[PDB]
Amino acid sequence: ALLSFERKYRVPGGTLVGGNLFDFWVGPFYVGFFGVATFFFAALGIILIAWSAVLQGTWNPQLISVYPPALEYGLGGAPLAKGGLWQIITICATGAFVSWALREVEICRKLGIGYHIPFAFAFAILAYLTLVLFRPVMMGAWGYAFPYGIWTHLDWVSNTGYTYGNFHYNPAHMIAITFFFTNALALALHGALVLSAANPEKGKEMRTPDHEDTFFRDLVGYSIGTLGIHRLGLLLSLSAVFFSALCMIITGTIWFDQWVDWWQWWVKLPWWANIPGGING
Amino acid sequence: FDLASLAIYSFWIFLAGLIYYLQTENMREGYPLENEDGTPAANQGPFPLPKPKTFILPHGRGTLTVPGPESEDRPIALARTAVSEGFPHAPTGDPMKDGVGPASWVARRDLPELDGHGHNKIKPMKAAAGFHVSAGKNPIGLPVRGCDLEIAGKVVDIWVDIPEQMARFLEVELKDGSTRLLPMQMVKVQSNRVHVNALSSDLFAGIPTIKSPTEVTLLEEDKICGYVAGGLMYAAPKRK
Amino acid sequence: EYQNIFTQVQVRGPADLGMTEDVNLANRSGVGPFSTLLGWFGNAQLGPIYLGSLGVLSLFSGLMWFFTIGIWFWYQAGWNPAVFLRDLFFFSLEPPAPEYGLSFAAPLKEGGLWLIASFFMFVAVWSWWGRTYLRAQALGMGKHTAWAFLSAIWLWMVLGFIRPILMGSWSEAVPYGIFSHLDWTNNFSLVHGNLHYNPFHGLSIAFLYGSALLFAMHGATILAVSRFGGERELEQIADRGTAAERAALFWRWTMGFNATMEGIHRWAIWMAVLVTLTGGIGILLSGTVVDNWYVWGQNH
Ligand code: BCL
Ligand code: BCL
Ligand code: BCL
Ligand SMILES: CC[C@H]1c2cc3[nH]c4c(c3C)C(=O)[C@H](C(=O)OC)c4c3nc(cc4[nH]c(cc(n2)[C@@H]1C)c(C(C)=O)c4C)[C@@H](C)[C@@H]3CCC(=O)OC/C=C(\C)CCC[C@H](C)CCC[C@H](C)CCCC(C)C
Ligand SMILES: COC1=C(OC)C(=O)C(C/C=C(\C)CC/C=C(\C)CC/C=C(\C)CC/C=C(\C)CC/C=C(\C)CC/C=C(\C)CCC=C(C)C)=C(C)C1=O
Ligand SMILES: COC(C)(C)C(=O)C/C=C(\C)CC/C=C(\C)CC/C=C(\C)CCCC/C(C)=C/CC[C@H](C)CC/C=C(\C)CCC=C(C)C
Ligand SMILES: CCCCCCCC/C=C\CCCCCCCC(=O)OC[C@H](O)CO
Ligand SMILES: CCCCCCCCCCCC[N+](C)(C)[O-]
Ligand SMILES: CCCCCCCCCCCC[N+](C)(C)[O-]
Ligand SMILES: CCCCCCCCCCCC[N+](C)(C)[O-]
Ligand SMILES: CCCCCCCCCCCC[N+](C)(C)[O-]
Ligand SMILES: CCCCCCCCCCCC[N+](C)(C)[O-]
Ligand SMILES: CCCCCCCCCCCC[N+](C)(C)[O-]
Ligand SMILES: CCCCCCCCCCCC[N+](C)(C)[O-]
Ligand SMILES: CCCCCCCCCCCC[N+](C)(C)[O-]
Ligand SMILES: [Cl-]
Ligand SMILES: [Fe+3]
Repeated sequence: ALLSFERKYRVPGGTLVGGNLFDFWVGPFYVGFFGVATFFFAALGIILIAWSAVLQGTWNPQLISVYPPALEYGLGGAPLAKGGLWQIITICATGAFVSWALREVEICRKLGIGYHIPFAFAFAILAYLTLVLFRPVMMGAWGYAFPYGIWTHLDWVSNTGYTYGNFHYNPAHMIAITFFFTNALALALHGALVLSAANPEKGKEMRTPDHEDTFFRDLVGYSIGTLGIHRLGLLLSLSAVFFSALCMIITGTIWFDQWVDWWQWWVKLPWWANIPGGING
Repeated sequence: FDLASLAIYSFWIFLAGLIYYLQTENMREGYPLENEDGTPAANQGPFPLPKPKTFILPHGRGTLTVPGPESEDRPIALARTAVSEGFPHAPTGDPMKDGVGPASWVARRDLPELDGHGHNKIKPMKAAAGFHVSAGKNPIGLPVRGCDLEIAGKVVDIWVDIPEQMARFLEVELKDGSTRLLPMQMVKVQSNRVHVNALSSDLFAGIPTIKSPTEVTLLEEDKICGYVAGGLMYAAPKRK
Repeated sequence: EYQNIFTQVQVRGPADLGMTEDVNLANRSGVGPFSTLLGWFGNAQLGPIYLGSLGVLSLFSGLMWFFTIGIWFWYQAGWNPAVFLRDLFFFSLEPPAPEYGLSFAAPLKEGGLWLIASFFMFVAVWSWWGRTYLRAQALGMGKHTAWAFLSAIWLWMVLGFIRPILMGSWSEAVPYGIFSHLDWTNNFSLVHGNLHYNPFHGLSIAFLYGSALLFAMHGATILAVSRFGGERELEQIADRGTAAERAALFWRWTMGFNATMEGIHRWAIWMAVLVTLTGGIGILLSGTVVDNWYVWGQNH
């Protein structure tokens, strides 16, 4: 079925591969070549997940956990039950994530719109590969990657973090957090501002974008604009993820001690390093 | 059975209702779903259509009630390519001229968008007292080059979003003396020229024209922007 | 092609003094300078700003809070400017010890000052909330901003006021310090048996991640249809254009459903406010009802 306004947009063309072989829809979903690829990768990764659950001995989704190979395996292949499945599932996940992005690109072309959405999605993929590929490789073992389990992969975060004391002190970790908080702050303000203008007080006409500007100038003396806030929201969310991949690719690769020790270059500058008093004196 | 268990259970119930509510709110446009022949589709999903809400538009422009009887209010020059559903509908003539596909436009009101005071939101800079180029390259006077590396005209003015102090269109003078509007987001201002990758030089004349030299309506904006974006797909044969 | 991340050509005109409606124009400042810098990314105009009694009370009360923490840091630094800059992030204004309970009778150097600063912060935040309400009211707008702000205030009220009271000790509040308040966060989790296994904490994370997800989707979507004037979202609500249609159809073809130009902003506001809404609940239940979340988690 279609939206009342959808038909005039369902024209042929825009594909990158296969011409018109896969240029069709299944219900609302556009297929395309990479839609078929996505389905094939996804269907495989899911089967291997079910196969790992059989080897594990449980069909409870809260207990299923596919672990990577043991550190002793280095960066080599492992048997299916001893990390191999994690390795193949990681390949399928990557295939599905990348196929998903290229499918979005085919949809951008058929609709004559920009490629911002798949470009932003690639940052999320970058973060995933930072944890399962880039960092493990640089450290020299797949085992450093995280396990595919609902709760076991929270344990990995905890174990990895506390290996370096309090991960809070990772300076790149602070920056990424600041963007995450600021992003949610900006998202709440933006959604609230549009709704407040489209849904004003009772007995009032719809407000205008000028009211939005005026509200924020009255509140904090500056309005970024209707275009600027969407540029900002895109930037805040991508930077957050960017510094997240950054704060991990340096952990265990170029930094090995507790992150609180990184802040001593400031404390122990030879001039004020000895002045008695204070916290460090 | 402790207070924590009841809190997390109560929340999941609250969240289910919230999602239900959010989905129906996002069904005020484009529903009910239609078959590819325009008739109502049998399966409309589990979520019902929301109850109408009314916006009172400012400046006496009436009221909008959504959801309401939908209408394209324009001909669609497409045709089925398959008995079964889910296949492309092919243009029957010139898609850029017929405004289909990436060249589509919507039948918005043939009126200009207004600012908070009731004045035209967008205006040519020659009619905007006090506005000027404050940073970057001033495109006025520069030649406009199409994807065929030929010159279609020269920039003669900039249409400015006054409340937001933003350039939205370039007014380009064609070889024949007339002008067209080019979306600011589809041009590249360079040192010596303005490059438009979306259109070839001989497709600028095909851009829809406006009725008034000092205002542009919402309908004309959709027609102009649709045409230019449609060039990416339909002007590609002569893109060097 | 052109991506519309930074403005290509800035234009500037007579400053916008804004809508009047029922705003008391006596309390609006003059217009500030234009910033060509900010113009590359958004609007270049600075000001005017509204300065009423609440704003003055908030700004003043907020500067007292800032100055109170300040003089304490200078006192910990022994009044030495060098030691001040060296240990700036290590200084901390701690709440009263557990022995004082909920008494305001703690001497200044043992949590009395933390209570004074907390009073100023309390006045500054709540007077600023009233500010966000009246500014919307003066313009005839909805109060979505004030209600969304309440969600953040809720977590802030739980951390430093509501929960300490239910626990019966100001010592359960957070300290004022850059590093010290990070350490408080770390200990809070260890003491309560790992917050990873607090379901409201996991929910809070889902909405924090989901807010970065949703804003990257929405921001990328509006820029991708800005070639059709998609950022002018209010008029797209009153009069759907091809921008709103292409935006919806991209996502419908991608994942099977879509939003409207208005509906996407209800997704956005709820995604964000649920972060601090669920979080304030998780923190409130920690130590009051549940002592160990990992253990609690294994029984359910
Ligand atoms: C005890 C634990 C440690 C700690 C240790 C770590 C470690 C270790 C790491 C982090 C990381 C992060 N931490 Mg920390 N951290 C702690 C305390 C905090 C606090 C806090 C208030 O205390 C905060 C706010 C944060 C914040 C954060 C973020 C900056 C970051 C996670 C986001 C991210 O990168 O996403 C990135 C996004 C993704 C990976 C998503 C990718 C999605 C892919 C592309 C698509 C999936 C599709 C899906 C399967 C399909 C399903 C389809 C169905 C239809 C549904 N940490 C404490 C001190 N933290 C992580 C990080 O930076 O990672 C790079 C990380 O590894
Ligand atoms: C980002 C840094 C850390 C990390 C740290 C944390 C922490 C800390 C927490 C989570 C939480 C979650 N994480 Mg994790 N997580 C990481 C990597 C991942 C990846 C991945 C492919 O890289 C995925 C798919 C997940 C998935 C999930 C969900 C089970 C859950 C809620 C996320 C959410 O709503 O996000 C925002 C996204 C949306 C709102 C959109 C919808 C996404 C849905 C929910 C995805 C479901 C995926 C499904 C369960 C798994 C695949 C199914 C396949 C069919 C096999 N994590 C890395 C290693 N994650 C929380 C939780 O409750 O865990 C139990 C939690 O507390
Ligand atoms: C060792 C650390 C612990 C842990 C301990 C905690 C604790 C403790 C808390 C969190 C909380 C949070 N944690 Mg945790 N957290 C851990 C691991 C993680 C991981 C991870 C990858 O492992 C992630 C992604 C997170 C993520 C998060 C967020 C979902 C959540 C914060 C919500 C928020 O926006 O607060 C930021 C927003 C606020 C603090 C609101 C403040 C609003 C006030 C009104 C602002 C006033 C500012 C002032 C007046 C003005 C300043 C000057 C200005 C310029 C004007 N945590 C581990 C397990 N986490 C919080 C929560 O809710 O938990 C349920 C919390 O309290
Ligand atoms: C980059 C900024 C943020 C962001 C942005 C973002 N995400 C995006 C996009 C964008 C712009 C899309 O366009 C795209 C989309 O279509 O969203 C609806 C997407 C997307 N982001 C998603 C999820 C997601 N994003 C996240 C984060 C973020 N996304 C960032 C914070 C997170 C988390 C945890 O924070 C998650 C879980 C999806 C909903 C969607 C992409 C879906 C996709 O690629 O589908 C094809 C794949 C399948 C259908 C199935 C693949 C399954 C595998 C083969 C097997 C499973 C293996 C897996 C590793 C198991 C691990 C599970 C455990 C860890 C629990
Ligand atoms: C301004 O304009 C905007 C809109 O319109 C006007 C919007 O509509 C949206 C979209 C946003 C929403 C609808 C809000 C809700 C989304 C959320 C909470 C994100 C989280 C989303 C989800 C959890 C859903 C995830 C679902 C999927 C990934 C789909 C599952 C995948 C399947 C079934 C497979 C895909 C199909 C194929 C590969 C093709 C089939 C293959 C064959 C071989 C047959 C945005 C951003 C916007 O700015
Ligand atoms: C030259 O330098 C001078 C001295 C001038 C300075 O100004 C330097 C000053 C600074 C650099 C200040 C730096 C500031 C900080 C380090 C502050 C850091 C703050 C945080 C990390 C966040 C902590 C906030 C969390 C808490 C603990 C909030 C408590 C709020 C409560 C809800 C208030 C509760 C109220 C109470 C108990 C009583 C008051 C009255 C009531 C009616 C309740
Ligand atoms: C130069 C003066 C700077 C003073 C700044 C005070 C503190 C603000 C800080 C962070 C919040 C982020 C603000 C962005 C929120 C904008 C919400 C929104 O939707 O704005 C769009 C537009 O303004 C409607 O027309
Ligand atoms: C589809 C191309 C994506 C390639 C990246 C996938 C990363 C998988 C890492 C595991 C490699 C396992 N192997 C082959 C060494 O046995
Ligand atoms: C580091 C992540 C690598 C995966 C990227 C592949 C998916 C396609 C994303 C890019 C498409 C967008 N763009 C602008 C390049 O056309
Ligand atoms: C025993 C009940 C425990 C509380 C359950 C919490 C679920 C309801 C609260 C959701 C938030 C509601 N509100 C008013 C903020 O929109
Ligand atoms: C299936 C039970 C549903 C009841 C739980 C709460 C659902 C209502 C969701 C909030 C409504 C949003 N609103 C109207 C306040 O903006
Ligand atoms: C992260 C939670 C997201 C919940 C999404 C559930 C709502 C999808 C509704 C699909 C129905 C739309 N349809 C096909 C009838 O047009
Ligand atoms: C604490 C969570 C608050 C809910 C956030 C969403 C606000 C919806 C309520 C709209 C307000 C209506 N009104 C008439 C006051 O403008
Ligand atoms: C408004 C959007 C709704 C998004 C809902 C996302 C649900 C994520 C589930 C996280 C799992 C939480 N829990 C309780 C198992 O810890
Ligand atoms: C985690 C909740 C489930 C995520 C997927 C929800 C969206 C499913 C696809 C949209 C509905 C498709 N259909 C065929 C009913 O139109
Ligand atoms: Cl005020
Ligand atoms: Fe928006």
